[PDB]
Amino acid sequence: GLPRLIDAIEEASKIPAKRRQTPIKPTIEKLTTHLYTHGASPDSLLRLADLLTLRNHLDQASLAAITRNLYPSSTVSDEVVLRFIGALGHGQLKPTLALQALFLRWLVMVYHLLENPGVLGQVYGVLFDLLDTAAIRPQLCHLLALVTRRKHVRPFRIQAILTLSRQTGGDPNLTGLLRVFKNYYPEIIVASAFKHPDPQWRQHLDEIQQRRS
Repeated sequence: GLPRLIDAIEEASKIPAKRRQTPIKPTIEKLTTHLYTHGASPDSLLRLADLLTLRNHLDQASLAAITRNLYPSSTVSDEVVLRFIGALGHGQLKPTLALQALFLRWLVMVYHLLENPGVLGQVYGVLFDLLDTAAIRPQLCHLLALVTRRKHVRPFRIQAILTLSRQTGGDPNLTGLLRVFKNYYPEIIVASAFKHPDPQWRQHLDEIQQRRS
């Protein structure tokens, strides 16, 4: 069922709502209801990540609703992860900062379902260089705290985040990430604890994941 729903949304997303022959709203609600009930398979997650990150004519409310119901029924592939990472930052190809925040939050919430979580370590710089962008900083810090390994904690990165903390006047999410850096190099001098951003989402994701056994 799901592939036909995505088919319809993807074709409607190429057309301004003014010019569509039928409104897309009922198919959005069918998709989001199906996502909530069954989650999405790895192939469907790629298709969904495409309409979430490409520039198209879907409205922001529908895009947020899909993201909030983007429950993986199985695992999350490297291609999906890299689609969301490629959508981060400033650019004519890129989605709103508000959506980027939800993508980053989602990445934290499905971290244990990534097929190769180490792939985030290979794009560490993309994530780290965006810490200036205050609109996504809390979600960046949380994701970076999960991804940071010793090899990422290079002196230039230690200083940039010390400089950013000073210049912003202190920021508890930057302080949290600095404490992760501190775990590796305790000579760094340094209040956010990065708990799960949505325990309800976790419980419902777990219920969907329960069916795999």
